[PDB]
Amino acid sequence: KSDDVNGRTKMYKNIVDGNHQMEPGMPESFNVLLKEIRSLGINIELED
Amino acid sequence: SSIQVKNKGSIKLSNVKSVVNSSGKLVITSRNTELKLIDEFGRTKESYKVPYGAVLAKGDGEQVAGGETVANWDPHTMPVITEVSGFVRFTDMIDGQTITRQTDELTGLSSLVVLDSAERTAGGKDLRPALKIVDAQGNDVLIPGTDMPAQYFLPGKAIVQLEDGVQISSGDTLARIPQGGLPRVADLFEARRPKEPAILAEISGIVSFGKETKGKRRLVITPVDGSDPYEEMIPKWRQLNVFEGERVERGDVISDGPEAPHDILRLRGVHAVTRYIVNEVQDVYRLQGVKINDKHIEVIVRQMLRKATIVNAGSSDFLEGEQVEYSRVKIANRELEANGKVGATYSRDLLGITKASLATESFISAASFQETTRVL
Amino acid sequence: ARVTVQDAVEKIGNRFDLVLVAARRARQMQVGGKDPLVPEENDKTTVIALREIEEGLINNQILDVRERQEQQEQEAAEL
Amino acid sequence: TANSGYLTRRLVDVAQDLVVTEDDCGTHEGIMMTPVIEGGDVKEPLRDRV
Amino acid sequence: GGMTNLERQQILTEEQYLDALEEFGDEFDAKMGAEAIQALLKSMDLEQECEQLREELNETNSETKRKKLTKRIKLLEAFVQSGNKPEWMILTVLPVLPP
DNA sequence: TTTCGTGCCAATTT
DNA sequence: ATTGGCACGAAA
Repeated sequence: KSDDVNGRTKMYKNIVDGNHQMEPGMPESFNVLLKEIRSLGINIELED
Repeated sequence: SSIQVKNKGSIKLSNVKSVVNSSGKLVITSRNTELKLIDEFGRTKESYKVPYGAVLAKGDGEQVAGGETVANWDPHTMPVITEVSGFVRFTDMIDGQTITRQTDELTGLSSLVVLDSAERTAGGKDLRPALKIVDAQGNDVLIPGTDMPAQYFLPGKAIVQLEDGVQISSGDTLARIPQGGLPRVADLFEARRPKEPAILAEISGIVSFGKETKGKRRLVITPVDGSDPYEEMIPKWRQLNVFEGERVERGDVISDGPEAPHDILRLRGVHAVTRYIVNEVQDVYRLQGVKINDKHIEVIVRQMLRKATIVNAGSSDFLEGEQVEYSRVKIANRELEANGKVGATYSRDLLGITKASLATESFISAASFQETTRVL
Repeated sequence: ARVTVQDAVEKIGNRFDLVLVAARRARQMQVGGKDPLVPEENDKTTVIALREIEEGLINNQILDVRERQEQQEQEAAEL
Repeated sequence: TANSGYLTRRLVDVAQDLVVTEDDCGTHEGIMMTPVIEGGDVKEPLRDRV
Repeated sequence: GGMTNLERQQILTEEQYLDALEEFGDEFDAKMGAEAIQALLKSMDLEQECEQLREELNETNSETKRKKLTKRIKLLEAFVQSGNKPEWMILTVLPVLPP
């Protein structure tokens, strides 16, 4: 509903098709936070 | 002023060291005595605290009716009454060095007044005035049930009532010593120490004074079978309530005032501190008619008690004095106990909600709460 | 319609597992070609699934058994 | 209002991760529950505490 | 410090540095700025520091000094166990955010 | 040479 | 404004 770019489109397409299911995905604000923290000289990353 | 019972029931005394005086009544020589009203069914309905040196009209187990005075005492005056009956002799009692002579202008009934170390001369600084109870033969009368001789010391600002050579009995006063809301809940949950904390005892045994006015006063506790050389630093500017002639327990106060939850946790355990916190929070919430179950306060207290401090390394990798998670210590100890080894020993720590929430294992949550720069 | 779900909760035993089971059945009836086991009365798949659960016709074990039977039948008829 | 909000936010933060994750732990420890008596008045009976 | 009587972390002033140069010459090295701090961090050995601090901790008896030594030992151990290096706290390359 | 107090700084406030 | 940690200064 807020900030998953692919999830919004997939949910809208599924709703128009009568399939009430979602693929959650990853919020974009978390990626923005990761980039901002990396810009401070700190190595933060997701693993596995 | 005095305890006024409301209903009819039996009287019970808890932690009572009382003796019969000359007049036939009962006087309490124990600080932590509690008076309870238990009916025939066995359920307590009324509870009260009896101060040191109070006269009880009735005894333990006697039947009393409502609207009756069961105990009486002088609030402003602290009695220093004795237990044995005999003549009083003044030992280490010198005028002009430890005491003074002041005569009442109007009443005319007065005697020597014991001075304090902050006013008396230096020569009397090392001298402890005392009153000794003897018999007609001059020998020291040993207190029944004990072996040490019966002598009582006198602190400063003590007004001696009876002069030397006057016969006294049990219960007679030797000297007189003159004396909420949302922020409350916030302070309770943050475990903030009060401005004037209550001074407690760390170890049991007999108690005694030490070097006087060495910056601040000192206290010494000699256990019966413990570590004698233990000592404590206590300022003398606060009204003290310790009895140098009486044995004190670690669950006893020295001065008076609000008690810090950290001291309660350290000296009495987890149950005492959680009960104190729950009772205080419920007392605050009950005056407004709010009904809240105790489960929530209990889980909050549990979340506050999430840290432990190692007291010896033992077989584990934990160092001497690092603060760690309680659950990790429990897991390590239960793992080592199955290997035949010996686990480490720990002491629980109390943290405020703000401080406990900043010490979690996850740094994402801590950075989300507050103080992002330091946590990161 | 539906105003309460207490009977379905009593049948399943847990409110959190009831949601998952009902969602599974409703997705079977909606995306898939399954037909309801109760006479539908202008109801949606969620309410139909809840009514089926209340009657005792649908639970997690029944769904697992039906899925295993369908998979076995498909694998047998593939040849 | 602001103080109440700050207090409730701190309370949420300190206990957000506590979830019932087991059916029984097998412990024997507990707390003693007695009615709340202050002076000569009982403010909380034993029934509402247990 | 070299053969002179200057320690490894003594703070000098401009006149003091000029006098040291005119007396001792090039027998000592003195720097200012972040380069000096990076040089100090780069030439520090962690294992020897940890062991010396542990010896000083277990030998002497005190309260505040004991806590300070424990804190420094904890920081040194945190640096040692992880893959970080002390000189990485001085920036040489600066990241740039996406536009 | 250790130990407690006082001044300063950093954190917080729907 | 209020609270708590940290460096500093005076005293045992």
